[PDB]
Amino acid sequence: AFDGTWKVDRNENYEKFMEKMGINVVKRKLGAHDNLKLTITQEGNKFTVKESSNFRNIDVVFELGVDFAYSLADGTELTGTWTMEGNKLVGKFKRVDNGKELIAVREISGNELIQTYTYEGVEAKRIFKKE
Ligand SMILES: CCCCCCCCCCCCCCCC(=O)O
Repeated sequence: AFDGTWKVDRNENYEKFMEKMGINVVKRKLGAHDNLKLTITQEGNKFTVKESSNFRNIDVVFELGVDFAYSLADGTELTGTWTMEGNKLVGKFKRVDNGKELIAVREISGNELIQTYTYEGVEAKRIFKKE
């Protein structure tokens, strides 16, 4: 369902979310203008995500329900899993530093991939368009 190449289109509440994550002024400004492009490839229960942005070009591989580690562009480490719940991909992660939970949702909406993030009562969204 998620295969393809998606480029960020719009953001809602994103700088606010980053602030709450405690990310510094500069990195927040840069983060908000990262030109994030995701190429997603699903092969059974295995997904490979090519994360391409102004920060880095990283390949992320994970299997549904198997815990993995991921580091954010500013170096903060998370551990968690992605699971399929019906048509959405639900990501439940914990910050390695303070043990607080980060929930991420990926859902498609005809031509658009919406990624919604929640942390400590703050919700933000990133919207991507199919290439
Ligand atoms: C400079 C820091 C940027 C701020 C980043 C905001 C938080 C993004 C959280 C993404 C968590 C899930 C990503 C896991 C990898 C994947 O499945 O694509």
